[PDB]
Amino acid sequence: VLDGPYQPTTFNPPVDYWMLLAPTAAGVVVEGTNNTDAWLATILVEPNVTSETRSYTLFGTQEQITIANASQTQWKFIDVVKTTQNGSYSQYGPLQSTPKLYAVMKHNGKIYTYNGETPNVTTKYYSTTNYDSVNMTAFCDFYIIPREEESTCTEYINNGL
Ligand SMILES: CO[C@]1(C(=O)O)C[C@H](O)[C@@H](NC(C)=O)[C@H]([C@H](O)[C@H](O)CO)O1
Repeated sequence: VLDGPYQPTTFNPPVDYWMLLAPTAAGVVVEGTNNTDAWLATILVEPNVTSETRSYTLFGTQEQITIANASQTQWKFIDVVKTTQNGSYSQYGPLQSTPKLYAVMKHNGKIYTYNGETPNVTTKYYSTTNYDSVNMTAFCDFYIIPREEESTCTEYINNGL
């Protein structure tokens, strides 16, 4: 089950495996693209942030994104997604988190990520052309968990390692 931790790297994860990410600092957690119609990055925002514009390096280039975190005590993982190379990023499906863990999976034509509020998370997805060949760059330590053991992954997301 808990295969890792692996150090930050760019690689092509197998389909139907959760990549469980364990960031320590606010910032970009993971990014992945098919180079055609999906660029996804996950940003971790600290507790308690009134609307402000921040700079992030996404896919090698500096981007300005206006972020907020309404929670006083919980972190906020936000997916930013653009659907063409020169498109703008929009924000989707936050996870409010105490344990500071996130996960992403390639499955059935889509990229799945966790969502909602710990300790009662759900999942959400994004349709992604050529989903199986999406390369991911992790910016923090990560673990690999098969989809068959999703219930273990969900437990870690909800309650921590
Ligand atoms: C086209 O419908 C879908 C999709 O991709 O299958 C449905 C899906 O529930 C939705 N996911 C979320 C978290 O909103 C997703 C995004 O809106 C879109 O991919 C972002 O560009 O759109």
